[PDB]
Amino acid sequence: LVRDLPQGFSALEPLVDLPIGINITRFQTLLALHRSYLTPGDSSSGWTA
Amino acid sequence: GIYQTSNFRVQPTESIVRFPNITNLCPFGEVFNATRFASVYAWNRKRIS
Ligand SMILES: *[C@@H]1O[C@H](CO)[C@@H](O)[C@H](O)[C@H]1NC(C)=O
Repeated sequence: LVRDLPQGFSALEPLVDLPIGINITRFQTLLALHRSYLTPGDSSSGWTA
Repeated sequence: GIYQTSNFRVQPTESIVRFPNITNLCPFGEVFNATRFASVYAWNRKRIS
């Protein structure tokens, strides 16, 4: 809708409860890089996000 | 006059239950078969809910 996130009406649905037997103190996210096919004369490596 | 006496209550003469039939497809056979576990020192937490 017009608002990106403040307005909404639903609920979050649980799926499965799982254990993790190790101490956790830090978290980090990942990302995916699409390989870019460049001309041989460029001689460089590039990615598109 | 009216005198109140011991209350009248009918006990249920039946007790029969209808349980689920298939659902989760053999809780112990998908990963442990009938009886097959790991070594002693591997006290892995494996609970099925
Ligand atoms: C699972 O156990 C049964 C008997 O308990 C036997 O067929 C075998 O050990 C296991 N099944 C398979 C397909 O290996």
